Amino acid sequence: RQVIVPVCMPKIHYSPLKTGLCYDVRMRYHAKIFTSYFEYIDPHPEDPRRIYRIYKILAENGLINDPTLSGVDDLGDLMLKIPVRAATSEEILEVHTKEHLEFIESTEKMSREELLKETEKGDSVYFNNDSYASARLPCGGAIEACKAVVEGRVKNSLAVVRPPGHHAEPQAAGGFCLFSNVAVAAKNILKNYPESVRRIMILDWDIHHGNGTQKSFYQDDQVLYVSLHRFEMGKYYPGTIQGQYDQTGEGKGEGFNCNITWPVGGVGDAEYMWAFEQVVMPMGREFKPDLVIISSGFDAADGDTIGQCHVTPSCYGHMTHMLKSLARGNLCVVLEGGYNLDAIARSALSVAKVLIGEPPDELPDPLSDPKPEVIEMIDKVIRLQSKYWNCFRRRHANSGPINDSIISKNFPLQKAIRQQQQHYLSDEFNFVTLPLVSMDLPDNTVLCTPNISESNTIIIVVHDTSDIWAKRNVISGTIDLSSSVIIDNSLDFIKWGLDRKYGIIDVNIPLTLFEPDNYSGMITSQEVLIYLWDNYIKYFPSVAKIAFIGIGDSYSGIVHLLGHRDTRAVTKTVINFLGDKQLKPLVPLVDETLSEWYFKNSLIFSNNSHQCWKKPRKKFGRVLRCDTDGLNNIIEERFEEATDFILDSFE
Amino acid sequence: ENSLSTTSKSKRQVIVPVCMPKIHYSPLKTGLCYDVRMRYHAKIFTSYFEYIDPHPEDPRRIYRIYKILAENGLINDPTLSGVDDLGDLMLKIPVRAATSEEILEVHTKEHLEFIESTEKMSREELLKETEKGDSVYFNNDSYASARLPCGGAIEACKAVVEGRVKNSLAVVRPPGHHAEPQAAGGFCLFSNVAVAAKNILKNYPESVRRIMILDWDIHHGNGTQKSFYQDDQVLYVSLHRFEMGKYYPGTIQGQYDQTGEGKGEGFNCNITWPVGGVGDAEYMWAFEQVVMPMGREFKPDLVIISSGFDAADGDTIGQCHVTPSCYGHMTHMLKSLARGNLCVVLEGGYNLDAIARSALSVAKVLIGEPPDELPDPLSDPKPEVIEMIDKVIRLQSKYWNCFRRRHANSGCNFNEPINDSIISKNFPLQKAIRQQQQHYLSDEFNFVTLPLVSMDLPDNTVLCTPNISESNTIIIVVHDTSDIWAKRNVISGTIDLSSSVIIDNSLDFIKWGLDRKYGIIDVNIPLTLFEPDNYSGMITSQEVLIYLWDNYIKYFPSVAKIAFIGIGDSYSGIVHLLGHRDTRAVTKTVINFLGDKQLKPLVPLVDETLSEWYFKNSLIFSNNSHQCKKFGRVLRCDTDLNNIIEERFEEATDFILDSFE
Amino acid sequence: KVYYLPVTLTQFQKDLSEILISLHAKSFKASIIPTLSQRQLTYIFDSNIRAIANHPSLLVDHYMPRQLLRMEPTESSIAGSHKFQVLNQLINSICFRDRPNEVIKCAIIAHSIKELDLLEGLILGKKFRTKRLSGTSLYNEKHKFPNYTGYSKDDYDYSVKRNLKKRKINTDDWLFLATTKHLKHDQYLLANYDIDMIISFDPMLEVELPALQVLRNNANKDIPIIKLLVQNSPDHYLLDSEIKNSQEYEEIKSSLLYFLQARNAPVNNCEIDYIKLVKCCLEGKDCNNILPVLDLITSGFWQPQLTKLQYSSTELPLWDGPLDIKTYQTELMHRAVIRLRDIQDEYAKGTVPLYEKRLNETQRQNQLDEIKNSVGLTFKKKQEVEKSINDSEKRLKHAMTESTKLQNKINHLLKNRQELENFNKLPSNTISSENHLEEGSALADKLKEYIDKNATLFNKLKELQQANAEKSKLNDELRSKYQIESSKAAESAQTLKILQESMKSLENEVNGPLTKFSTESQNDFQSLKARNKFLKNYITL
Ligand SMILES: [Zn+2]
Ligand SMILES: [Zn+2]
Repeated sequence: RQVIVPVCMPKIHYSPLKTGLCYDVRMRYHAKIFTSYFEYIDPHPEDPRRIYRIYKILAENGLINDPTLSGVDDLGDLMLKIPVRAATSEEILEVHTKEHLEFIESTEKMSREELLKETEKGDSVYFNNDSYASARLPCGGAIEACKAVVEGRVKNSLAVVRPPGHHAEPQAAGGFCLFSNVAVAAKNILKNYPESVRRIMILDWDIHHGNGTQKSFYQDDQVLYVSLHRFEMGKYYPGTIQGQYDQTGEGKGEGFNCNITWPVGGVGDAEYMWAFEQVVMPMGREFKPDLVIISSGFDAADGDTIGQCHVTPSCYGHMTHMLKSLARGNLCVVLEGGYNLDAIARSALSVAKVLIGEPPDELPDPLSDPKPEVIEMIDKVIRLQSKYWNCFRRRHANSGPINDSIISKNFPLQKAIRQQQQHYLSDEFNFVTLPLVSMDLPDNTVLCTPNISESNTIIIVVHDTSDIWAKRNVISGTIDLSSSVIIDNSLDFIKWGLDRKYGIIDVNIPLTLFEPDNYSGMITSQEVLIYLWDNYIKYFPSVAKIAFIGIGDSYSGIVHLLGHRDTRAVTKTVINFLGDKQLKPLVPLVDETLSEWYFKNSLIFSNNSHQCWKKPRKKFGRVLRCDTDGLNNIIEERFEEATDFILDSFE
Repeated sequence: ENSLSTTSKSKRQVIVPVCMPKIHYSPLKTGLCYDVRMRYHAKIFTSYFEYIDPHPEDPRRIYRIYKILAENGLINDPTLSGVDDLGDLMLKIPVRAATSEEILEVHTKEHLEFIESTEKMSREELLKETEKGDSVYFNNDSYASARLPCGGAIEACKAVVEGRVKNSLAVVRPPGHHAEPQAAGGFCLFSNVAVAAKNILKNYPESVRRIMILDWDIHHGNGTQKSFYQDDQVLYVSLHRFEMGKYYPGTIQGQYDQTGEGKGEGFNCNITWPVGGVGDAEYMWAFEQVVMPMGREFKPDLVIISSGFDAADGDTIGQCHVTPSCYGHMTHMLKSLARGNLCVVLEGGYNLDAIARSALSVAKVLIGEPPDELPDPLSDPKPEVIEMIDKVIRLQSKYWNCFRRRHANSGCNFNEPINDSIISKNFPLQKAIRQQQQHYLSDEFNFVTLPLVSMDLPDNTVLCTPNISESNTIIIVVHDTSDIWAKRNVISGTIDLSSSVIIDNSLDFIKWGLDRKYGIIDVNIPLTLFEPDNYSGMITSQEVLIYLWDNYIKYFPSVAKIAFIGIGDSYSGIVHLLGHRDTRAVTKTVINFLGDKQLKPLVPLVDETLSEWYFKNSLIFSNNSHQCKKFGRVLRCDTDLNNIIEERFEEATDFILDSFE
Repeated sequence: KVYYLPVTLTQFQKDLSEILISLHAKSFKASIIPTLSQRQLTYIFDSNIRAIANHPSLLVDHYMPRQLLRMEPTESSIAGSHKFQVLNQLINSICFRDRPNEVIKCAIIAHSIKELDLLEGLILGKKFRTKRLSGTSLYNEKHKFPNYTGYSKDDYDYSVKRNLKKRKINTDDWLFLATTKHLKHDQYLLANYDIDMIISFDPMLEVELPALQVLRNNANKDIPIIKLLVQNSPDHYLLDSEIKNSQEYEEIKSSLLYFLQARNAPVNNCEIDYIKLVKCCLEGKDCNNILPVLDLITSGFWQPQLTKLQYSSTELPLWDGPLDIKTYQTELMHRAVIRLRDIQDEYAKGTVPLYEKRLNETQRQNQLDEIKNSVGLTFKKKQEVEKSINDSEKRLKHAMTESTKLQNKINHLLKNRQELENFNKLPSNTISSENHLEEGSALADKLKEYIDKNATLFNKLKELQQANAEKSKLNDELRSKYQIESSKAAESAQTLKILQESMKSLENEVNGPLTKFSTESQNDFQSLKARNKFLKNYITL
């Protein structure tokens, strides 16, 4: 009977409430004027229809109770209407100058030809007679949505609003924008509530760059701006030096600006997840904000012909989930861009579902392994941001010019590797040194199987020096050489050829130190191979079915032996694992049926990230494109097909 | 006011008729398992009146947790007894006793017979069976109270899978992650999580085939790992202290390289904190870097959390500093992982206030709140944690795919063991450099080897001039492997052999000493070798130097004027020699090129004038960007590693020659 | 080889059969001792008894809507019948057996399409490769039984062999489904797919069949047959007449009379092991774990009796009158409905004692725990007062030494007074000595105070020790009483759990496919569709 704990009401603040939604049908009249027929077949840079589509996709899923698709007040049970109102001149003058306002006020009252002149002069903008009030409405809408979020009337808010505002600069407008929205809202909050909101975090994931908002808060330390976009300095809009990755603030607000540039288009989900999990979240947790604003934009979704990316609507949900985790829950999503209505509809639906309380769905492919450019880009970004922040020092080994006179006192190491190599070969296969006399070269340049003068089949393996994998100690900086491995790459072919009783000859060819391309190496390769053919191979009595295998470089020697001699009477196959180097061309002198013969019996395996396919001509001989990178991986993958081609070439 | 102002007076037309919202998460409630019969199992106070400090596994735990909920309005049960009409935020799930089939799915019949027989033993029999097992107590009323947790866990997980709740909290005792399939141990009687998981996998093979079990309790989940070792349908991730024999349980099965077996290889993962005292930073780091990519790659259909709050702040058994916001953050991430399915079973916790607050935070996050803020986001995790996490990522890259080409491990294939045979294409680099050095030194000045018989070390470690026992003067270079200067590619890890620049700094001294007709002895202790995984460069160097001083050098007839030169951290091996033996009889000086490494604290064990003699007769060069009496005459060299060697060479050899006179 | 597994009824099927007996007893008694006739009456009697024996959801004269079948868990499905529980145990034993590489195939034979649909709904998601040899399948998957242009103008195409290292191959045992009707209408259905074991869900398969003779001929080893046997039923009698070593109406009547007589048969068996049994069956030996029961020995049974519930007190009208088909349906419907209301009310009244038992348990646990706390505190306080009694003993010793010294000085100075008094010549020694005696008396009073305080402290210690010695006995007594009550508490909890199960069973029966009228008769997802890899964990190819 003893009532130990009397009943009470729950003590929470998040989710007894509803989600604020901001939308109005008066935001659909700022539109272009017809100039040429080309507008009918182009994505229409910023079109009104976007807005209503988003609204409709919500109504069809029950998150809104609206049968006739018009602005009502009884929005159901899961959301809450936030009414809009045109912003006063003071809220606008908080960011812009006083001549911009006069410019738009003049725009309000012009004639038709003057409007055309204005659209033609400006940096990719378009005006219209109804571009004053329809420009004032977004700022007031954003202000009211963020106000509602701060004063605790709702949990988090979403504002379907146009025209966008992350392109307009303080001086003048540019980029189909008229007034900046996010900057105006942030400044009026930070001046209105100096007790609860003292730091704000703006995030931009539209594929263009937000020069306007960045310039607004370039010299301020109360607003942290992070942006992800495509740079491509010359051509991709806006194409200036501000969007570059090295601009990290100026003045009292240094270190409070972050840019993340994709070096090439076509990035998908894995790149964004990697960038968010590696850069945005620790910086956000360290900055410790009190309100997170998102300048959303869906011109990077899968199925867009301007961004040309492949981001699926589940990555948006995952990012929204993390950003909801960041602050105490306050989150306002404003909407800026988009070019293909269906993709932005799906993406907006996903973001709305995650805002209501759902967990995000699963990605369609968790095995993607992002492009090699993005990883180097992210490392370069982490360097500067480690100079300025703290969550990037001591964890990525950063902590905040070799010589040119000591090159004569240098540990060789090349010979070293080969030396080691030779030893074990001998001690298990009894190889023999083959002398290339009248040539000054290291003695162990070519080793052959004992009694090579009696075998029918011969496999000639020409390769450069084997690779090295070096472990980088994580506590402080430099490479640790005492725990490195040597990836021998021409061992499996030797073993496979010795388990089927074939003659084996192995040729090593060094790399020229301090050279971009191993030019002298190619010359040494051609000389050694030509000599080895001229003085030894023509004289073995019992000979048939010779097969070459060139690993990496030093395949130029093989191609030169093919060209400057006639050897198709006995040899039957050439195989070359390029890796990443440039292709070697054939130059025939003896005949051209030799060139066609070379195109027929040949195999060349290259990386996926090679310079080509950005279709090679027949003077290279049937190149093929792997699905992985690196020498080791492509060898371990296509060793089977290579050895099958070899075995099929014989009887 | 405005002019946009749609002025049309007509009735609009329906376009999208009203429908029920197509949402599958939070129109629902959260399940909560609780029953008053679980407070029956208790110890038997036997020795004397130890009532002052009770046993850490206490019934009140459940109560306290429950009570906290009733104080935050999440439950409207006033009398604190399990009722049905909890409230609007939760939904009570009935607890039933588990049958013999479900409990024999993983355990063996002998265990069932043992427990069901101890149900009705005498008093002294219970005392003996308590003192015999490894930290397990039995009591006359222990059968039903042990059958109840498995049934509760199965019922909660079934409610999750069928879709009657969103997630679930199973406030449940006794714990269940230390019981092996054939014997009890560690306050556990029947392994709850394994029984639950196997019954879900058997009775639902159309919505559940892969399950992810995460164990963030600070001890190791022995039983729950052993049950799913040979299985590839259950991925078991665990975070714990290891400490190899001191912490409980202290067995090899908890090491970080027990990465599966059979066809269940790569479906088990341990993350071991080396030293106790971790906090929020280490957990957030290990969760962002390891757990979440592996989870997203595995694609599970159900996520079970074998939670336990004995690592929270203010505790005594765990000794950590985890705060109630870290648990919320981890719960948030794990909610993100699957499509929302989540069961939280309670295992640990032995300080009522900490477990109360932590459980309150976890329940708040489960209900729908977002997590709170961390006390300090500038914490800079300890170095050993970073090194251990890197070592873990290496192995898990050899199995999983999300840990190579993003952490620069796509260069080599770690499935082949780094060896000297022709079985594997991989070979260690140290042996090659040492062989080249041996070749050069031998063919040039007849440098023989010195055998360290009865040790596990490569033969060509110590090289020496011939007839070293008749050399009236000996130089001893305890050097270290060189440092390279090349551009390490960041996608694969392979270095470019055309632009590498390596200098053998430890050779100039060997050349200089030969002209003076002094015997030379070169040592080369590598740095952890990547091969044994327990190698210590400090301990090994210490062993080699104690060996060389006790066995060989201490009996040479014509010995006089032995100097010492040290490069890199290996110089420490020199220090530990002089601080543990009286070596001042023949030794004259000691030189060190410390580079950027920190100083070496010399501590003696025999006398105390050793500190004075070491201060008088030492030279220790150091970096100019270092800024940092018993350390022995630190000098701030001008230039800078190799720079201070090439520049201060003349001063070092001049001082050595002067000291030799 | 033929085999038999004893299977019995469940409480739900027992009650439903009692309802049917109530509806059918009078005309049957009249017989033995377009409305209808006794022929169709006995026919419907036998058919409905068998239908109730096979998962009472078949009692309705309808078909399952073919959508809810793949939308209900295995627990709620097999909670109805016991045959389904036994068959599910058998299938689970055959699927998780210890395997090299064996692709052993099995066949399952039903009697009609209803039971076949129920089976295919039960065994849909499991790890098998199944083929329904009867028309109108349910989610047909296409398991087929056994029996790179790189350049222009070139031709290499190594793609094919490539896929021969990429395609994953199944290793799931084959399992086919069939009905005895379509099995007898046609032939050669089993001689094609070489099978090993047939599980006959029907117990009257008539073992000598053409479509089975061809199989016994073509096969190599001997094939075992497993018939599920109802322990007492109108088919077990005939099946026993076969186990050893016109007229169908009389056999029907004798079977039903035996069923009525043996309705209340006391003894049924248990303890069937499955792993050794499936091993014996697969290897082809005589299995001995199967039980040899084979029969049960022969006014007073014409009265239906349901299961007695605590405070229920209901009755049955026995329907001593004529009938008609629609009247039959409506009568059975309202009888099931009134029994449903009674069992609902029965559940909703046992809630009250559970509440009080829980409350008393909570209060008793809290009392025990408070008692333990008090014990600890009292022992701590006594441990504290120990060192104080020791120091008090020290002070008492000190005071006693002072006492002895003072009395010695008293005796000395008193003897000196005795000297100086006789022939006085009076010095001041007697004055000084008297002063010293006064000092001695003063410090004697002081020591007396101190020894009194010591004795008080000693008595306080002893009293506190007594209190701590009583508290433990109190705790032990409370523990004993707690256990004594805990026994019955657990009993009542288990009983009400079982009652909840039975109530849920009857509710789900009358909720879905339901008797012919609607007189009484999605979120939240109770019908197992929390969709995370359900449709895609169907094979969908
Ligand atoms: Zn854009
Ligand atoms: Zn624990």
